[PDB]
Amino acid sequence: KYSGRDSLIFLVDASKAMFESQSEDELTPFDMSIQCIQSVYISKIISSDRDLLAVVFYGTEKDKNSVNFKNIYVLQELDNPGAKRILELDQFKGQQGQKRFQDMMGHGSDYSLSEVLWVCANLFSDVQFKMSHKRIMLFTNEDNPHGNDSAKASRARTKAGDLRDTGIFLDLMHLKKPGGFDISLFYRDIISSKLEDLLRKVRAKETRKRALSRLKLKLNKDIVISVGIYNLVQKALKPPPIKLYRETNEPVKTKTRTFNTSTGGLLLPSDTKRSQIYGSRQIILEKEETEELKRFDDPGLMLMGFKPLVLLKKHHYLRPSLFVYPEESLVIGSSTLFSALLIKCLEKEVAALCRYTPRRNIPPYFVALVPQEEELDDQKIQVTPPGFQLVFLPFADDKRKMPFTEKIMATPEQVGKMKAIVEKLRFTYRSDSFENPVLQQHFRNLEALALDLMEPEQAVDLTLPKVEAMNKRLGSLVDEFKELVYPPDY
Amino acid sequence: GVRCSLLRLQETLSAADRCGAALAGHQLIRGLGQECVLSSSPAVLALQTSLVFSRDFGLLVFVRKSLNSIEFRECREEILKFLCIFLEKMGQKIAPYSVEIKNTCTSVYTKDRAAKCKIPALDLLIKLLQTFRSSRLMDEFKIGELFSKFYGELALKKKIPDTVLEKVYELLGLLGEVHPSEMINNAENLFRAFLGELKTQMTSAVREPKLPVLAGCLKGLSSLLCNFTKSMEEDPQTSREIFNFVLKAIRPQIDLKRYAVPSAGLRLFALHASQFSTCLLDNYVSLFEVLLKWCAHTNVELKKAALSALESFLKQVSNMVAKNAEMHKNKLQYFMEQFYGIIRNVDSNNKELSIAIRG
Amino acid sequence: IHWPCRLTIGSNLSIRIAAYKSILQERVKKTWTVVDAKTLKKEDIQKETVYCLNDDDETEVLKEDIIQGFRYGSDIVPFSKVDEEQMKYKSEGKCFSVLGFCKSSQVQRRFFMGNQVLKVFAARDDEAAAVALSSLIHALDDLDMVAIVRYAYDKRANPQVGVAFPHIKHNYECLVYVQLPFMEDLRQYMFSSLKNSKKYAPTEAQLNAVDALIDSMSLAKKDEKTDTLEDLFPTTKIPNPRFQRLFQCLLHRALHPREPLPPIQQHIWNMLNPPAEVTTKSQIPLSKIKTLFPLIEVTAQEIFQ
Amino acid sequence: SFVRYKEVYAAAAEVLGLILRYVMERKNILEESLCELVAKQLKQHQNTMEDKFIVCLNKVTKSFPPLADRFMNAVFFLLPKFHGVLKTLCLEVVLCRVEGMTELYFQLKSKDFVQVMRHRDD
Amino acid sequence: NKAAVVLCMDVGFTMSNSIPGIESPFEQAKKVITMFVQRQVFAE
DNA sequence: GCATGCTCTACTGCTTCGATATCG
DNA sequence: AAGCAGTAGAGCA
DNA sequence: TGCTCTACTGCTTCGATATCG
DNA sequence: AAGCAGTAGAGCATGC
Repeated sequence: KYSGRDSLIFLVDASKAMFESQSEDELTPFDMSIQCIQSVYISKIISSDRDLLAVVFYGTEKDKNSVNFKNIYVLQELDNPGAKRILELDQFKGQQGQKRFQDMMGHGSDYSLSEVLWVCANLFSDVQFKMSHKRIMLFTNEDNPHGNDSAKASRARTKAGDLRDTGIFLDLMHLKKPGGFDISLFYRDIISSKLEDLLRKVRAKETRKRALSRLKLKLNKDIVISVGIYNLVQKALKPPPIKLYRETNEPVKTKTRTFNTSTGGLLLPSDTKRSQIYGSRQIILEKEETEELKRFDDPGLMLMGFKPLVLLKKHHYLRPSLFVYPEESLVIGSSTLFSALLIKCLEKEVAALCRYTPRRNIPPYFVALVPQEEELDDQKIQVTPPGFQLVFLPFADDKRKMPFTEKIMATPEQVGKMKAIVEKLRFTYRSDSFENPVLQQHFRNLEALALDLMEPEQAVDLTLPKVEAMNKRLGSLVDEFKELVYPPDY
Repeated sequence: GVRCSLLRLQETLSAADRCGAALAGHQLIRGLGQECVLSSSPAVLALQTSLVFSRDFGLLVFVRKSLNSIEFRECREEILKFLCIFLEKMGQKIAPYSVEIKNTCTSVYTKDRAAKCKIPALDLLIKLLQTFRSSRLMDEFKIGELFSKFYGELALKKKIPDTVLEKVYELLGLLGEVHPSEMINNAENLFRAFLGELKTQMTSAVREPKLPVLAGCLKGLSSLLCNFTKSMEEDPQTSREIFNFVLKAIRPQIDLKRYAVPSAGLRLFALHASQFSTCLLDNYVSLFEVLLKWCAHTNVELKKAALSALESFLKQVSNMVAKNAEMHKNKLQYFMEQFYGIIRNVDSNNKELSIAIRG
Repeated sequence: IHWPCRLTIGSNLSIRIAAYKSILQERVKKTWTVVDAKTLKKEDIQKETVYCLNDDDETEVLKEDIIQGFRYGSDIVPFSKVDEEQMKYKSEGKCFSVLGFCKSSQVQRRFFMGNQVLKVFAARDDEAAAVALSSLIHALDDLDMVAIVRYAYDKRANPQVGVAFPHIKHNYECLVYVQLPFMEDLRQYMFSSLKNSKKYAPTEAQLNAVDALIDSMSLAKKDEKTDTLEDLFPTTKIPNPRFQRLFQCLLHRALHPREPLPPIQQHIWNMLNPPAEVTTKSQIPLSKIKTLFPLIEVTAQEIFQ
Repeated sequence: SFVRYKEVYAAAAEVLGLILRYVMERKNILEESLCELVAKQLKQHQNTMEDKFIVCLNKVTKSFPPLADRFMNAVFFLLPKFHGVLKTLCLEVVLCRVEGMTELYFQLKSKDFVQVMRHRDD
Repeated sequence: NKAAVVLCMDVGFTMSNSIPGIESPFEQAKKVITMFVQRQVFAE
């Protein structure tokens, strides 16, 4: 779906020993888990800020829920991530936060079993929205909670399958008894370790899927086919500056007017025209005339013949290229013609040419359609989906003119030395991770303002090079290549 | 039962998570609206009239305390759709309970942002300016301020989703109709604002016609034409322009379904037919063609609202053909033989030959 | 106009380098002024904004107690203008440094995401910089060696990463530069598979009809007997017709002060249309595909009169 | 499964309930082979189409009792999400199988039984 | 820079040739020089 | 026989939300 | 709205 | 004749705003 | 563009 949100309940185990330091002096699992939950909220409040998030502890001394079980206690409820809720959550840090947790609800009681999952089910049920993904993150260390009873074991393994019957998926993020994975136990019934993904990697992202235009392609004049013109890159930028009142801090709701024809009173758009001035004469038109004088067509894709994929250089472009797809919603049977045309253009490496008009009144623009074929593997590497790419083209007053007149060749010695330089500096480019520094600094600035952890974290400029490493990786041939042919020589 | 619903409607406000109690209060307001219309006795009705308006607890002060709330709209809308029936269940005997209804209309209109609320908030005010059209209780409503506010609400940004603009264009003509002791000066600009909008909305080869803005402007022109008339003796230019606009709006389109602008244009042309003196003697043939074609439209609010226009057109053409009945021989012979051609045509319609008998 | 800066490999490669722009979008600078009717003058309009706090019956404020707040989850936060003037981002001036290289052809066609092309190409004045850069691009051209650049224009512009491709021409040697995406601007989502579908397998006679269609509708023939392909219909030298239409309507209203807009000519459409020979060639297989391929499936002026 | 018109799918559910009831009340080893078949057809619904799911489930269960014990968690999960006559259909589902359920009171207490018991419908 | 361009135009007798079946050369010449001087006025 | 009373798809339009064009 | 080189009219050899 | 300061000024570019699907 | 709420033009049914 499109308006379908997704939820997450964080289930925290505090029974007997995770509240303890587990006879260690390095890292306590309770504050580790609270760090991870706070990190997830911090990432998702700027990444995907409409989803549903909640926190539940089980095994505590107190008890409060909707049906009054024993030793089950919740802290927040299913809603958007909120600054008030993370400033309530972050009180449980350190041993001082542990003792504050002890006086708030107290650790240590007879922890029950699957009725905690029943309470998670009652949190998932009563919400009047639409839900796409239902997962339960379980923060625990004990890998055998049935040391004394088989009845609670059977009810756990039955209620978990019952929650699996209506599509709920839990996945425990496993803790560590010595520091690494060593409790090799048999949860091969309940579930369907690595927590750096819950820590780090989702500081900047957004979530969507939309279509941006639904158009028709006309082959001759009378044989047309429906396509949707999706976007793939869109140059994301920072959210707008909402206006606010200084004292009371509420929205302002400004309003605009136009008046004052040396009479006071008021004016109206029917009492005014548009104009231009050329030396002496001014030309006076209307708003509808300005709107009408840019018209050439109706919105669509007119075919204009096929072309081999050699003449269009990839040096020629003007816009982020879109991606067209066929659909059997407007006209039934367009997948057949698109698959056949795709197969023929794919085997004979020929690109199509079209005239393109986006909406109800825009002057036309020449676009070129180039096909592309899909890829996947066992890891499902869907990096290429099949379909046609719409390379834009310039017309005549986009290609500018350079001075163009300088020509001196070079001696065949430096090319091998530069080949050695670039081969010493040779590595894979990337798949990702070249994040925006100014947007990232603004993200962290907005992070450390509604929490009053004052200290504004300096943004890591990942785009910067490291010349102190690259000098030694290159080697002492800088001055050699300098004094080879281009000395400074005063 | 009695007034405990009102105090608990006040009491469903101060508690946090006002959702289920909001739904119970929604059912409470539905219960009051089901109760006070069921009354077949005027004694309990005139009791409930003053019962529903205390100054501390009640629906009006509830609206006056439901102002800073996002969810509280399906109940405030229910109260506003209820008061349109509360100023119709009785007659004119809700007269002391009227200026407060006008003030809550103005507040709930100008403070809210949802179009499902500003529409009954203007139907209520139009019904309130429609009941008390007499001389009384009309400087008790500040009609000199409604013109300034609801005229300043069309010289700003485009946000109105045109169903509100239909009601605004109707209301600025109803103001010029009833109690015209105040705006005997500013109606120069109101006709310009009625005409330029209709020119833009009907004559432009871009941007396919926002439909109900036309019906709003036509009903506002119909209500404004009285008491500030421009007939063909003092300004036979704007009257010719207005007749050209209604002539465009009565041109018969073949495939049209939602009939609102024929019912607006013909019911405007019915009343003020005498305003167009010399711009009526020329297209009489084609006028009769489109009018007689619209006489057979198998509807309930088109034929019965166009027969009035045909009737007033006949009444207005005979009184002009009679005064100089010398050169109009072909006109009178053509009209009489059209009446005979109707009366000799074998048809089984009852309201298609009672327009020939009258002619 | 020029752009002189420095291309510095590593720490000490101070090399003067000039840059010029290339293909970009195009607009006309002249905007439409607003004037009042029946006077035809400019100063009789005054536009105003009032920041009136409505929220109730309104109370108007001045433009002195007004702040800029951002949104966060469910609330609004301050720090309007001066605090962000302190805690902005810093770029220490212009930069044209080289990050790395990549031998792979994993800078593909669909991931450019820029609005221009900067064709960086030389320097002047005792051209040791020019012989150095020509040796650089003469190392880059004989392999698939791309060059990833970090570039900025001034101290306030956002920094850019991008590709610098070699360009081998006769009267000039050049290095093109395109912007690239950062990992907020990119997004990718799932689309279904069309080939291996058991509901939409086409037919080979239909495919051969498509082959006749592409043979007829083709635009390039390998003419002049040396197996170099030459096409008709070059969509890279046509002038942009929109400002030409604007020019002819402007001249029409300048010459005839009462005549309305005249509709467009036929030379514009004969410019913007495919030639007659390809339509006459393709008349029959278009009838063939229309017969063979299966069963597929207004404004305020006209609406009244 | 042809869920487009009221005349086809509700009638199909009703005649299927009659078929299942007859083949169960007769002594023949046949009722599994289509009971599990309509079970798979019903389980195909409850993720993306829930309205037609609850209508067809009520229609089958009105003449066939023991096709609720394999779905009873689903209707309790789907109870607080409906407001119209569909909530009455959910209660018509749950009425026929309270002779045999074990807890039932915590489930009714969680699903706000003392706030559906005090409404104004009939 | 500051250009000073000079145009030369023929109005000879064959410039007043009739149609061979399509259109005159005078209309083409006047329309093309119209487009050039048009753009050079409007670019200011 | 023309006048009033239930009822079924279904056309227009309100609301949010993301992209694009324009101006300062 | 805001900074970066171009180009001449006085201030100074 | 030769050098220098600076007084704007086109040529850019973020950033605020109006429209559309 | 996606979603969703609403009302109207029409269709069957009954009456002094």
